[PDB]
Amino acid sequence: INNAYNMSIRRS
Amino acid sequence: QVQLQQSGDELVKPGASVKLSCTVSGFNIKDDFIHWMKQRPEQGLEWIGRIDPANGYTKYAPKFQDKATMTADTSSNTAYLQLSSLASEDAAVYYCATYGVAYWGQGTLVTVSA
Amino acid sequence: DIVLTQSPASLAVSLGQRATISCKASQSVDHDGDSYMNWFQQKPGQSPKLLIYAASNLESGIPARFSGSGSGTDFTLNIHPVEEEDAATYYCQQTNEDPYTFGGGTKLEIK
Repeated sequence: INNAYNMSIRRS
Repeated sequence: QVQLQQSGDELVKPGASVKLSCTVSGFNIKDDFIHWMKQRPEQGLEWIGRIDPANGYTKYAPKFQDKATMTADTSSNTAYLQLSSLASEDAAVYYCATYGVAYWGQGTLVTVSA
Repeated sequence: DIVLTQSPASLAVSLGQRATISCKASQSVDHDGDSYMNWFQQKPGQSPKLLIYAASNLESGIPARFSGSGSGTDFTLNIHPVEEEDAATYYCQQTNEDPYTFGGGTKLEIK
């Protein structure tokens, strides 16, 4: 399930 | 569940500094960046930078490196944006955002005149 | 910086028809199989509202009339059928590399 916390920014 | 409540509109004098706030409810700000965006009147959006409230680490867009200072208080779940040496091009609506960039504050208008 | 160029800057569409907005990036906004392109809607006096993230994912609360596609450097927002409440300015945004950048906006009007 897609989620904007995970995927609306690139995290490293 | 998440709301960002920004501080009230401010008219500031050239040369002065101002500090805006962004109080977050429904979300522990230790758990994500808070981002700040600028929108000049009738213009487009610019990203100013982000702060990681857990450790205070910040990353600014280069054009705001000397203009903006971001801080955060994890106990009050509040983030602050300080703008220095105000000039007319600093007049804008400033937004905070978090949960990636999914949830935004209602904006704070800064106008600059004297 | 990654420069985002949105097309068209002004778009007039009839109710019921399909609106398409394009965002071209000067460099890739992909990393390891994910595209970091967002689309926002903004009405006057209101905060930008996230529509689509990671190029094609529909944000909670947004109807499926909105859809996103593309990868790499070329991305597209489609709205259909267009309804009165879609009149707004739309922005693309990339969040792959710093500084994050926005396109210059597309104003959607009803014809």
